[PDB]
Amino acid sequence: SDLTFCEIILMEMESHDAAWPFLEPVNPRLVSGYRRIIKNPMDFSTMRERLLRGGYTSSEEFAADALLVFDNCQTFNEDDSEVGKAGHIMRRFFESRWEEFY
Ligand SMILES: O=S(=O)(N[C@H]1CCNC1)c1cccc2cnccc12
Repeated sequence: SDLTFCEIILMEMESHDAAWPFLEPVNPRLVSGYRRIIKNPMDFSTMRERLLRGGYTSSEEFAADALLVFDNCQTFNEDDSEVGKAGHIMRRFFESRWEEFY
């Protein structure tokens, strides 16, 4: 039942308007300084790979990766950058949906 909501909310974040910065890993060959500043990158496809393969034990583990996406987003991107402003839309969305199941 737990991982059924994670399926719903990852589906909902994967198809969200604001999801475009987070759908695929950051390419550090293209984003100068990313490799150095972000110790543990995370993106929605890696969570999808991990969920489909079954690599989540609970909803907490799933939610940690989701929050690491947005924690990384705020570390690397200015709150008013385009990725930044998208990041806040996604984080608020995730925070909300998560709380209206738990
Ligand atoms: O959205 S990006 O344009 N690239 C996306 C598309 C390809 N994989 C990631 C981008 C550019 C610069 C910094 C970023 C930091 N976090 C996420 C995305 C960032």
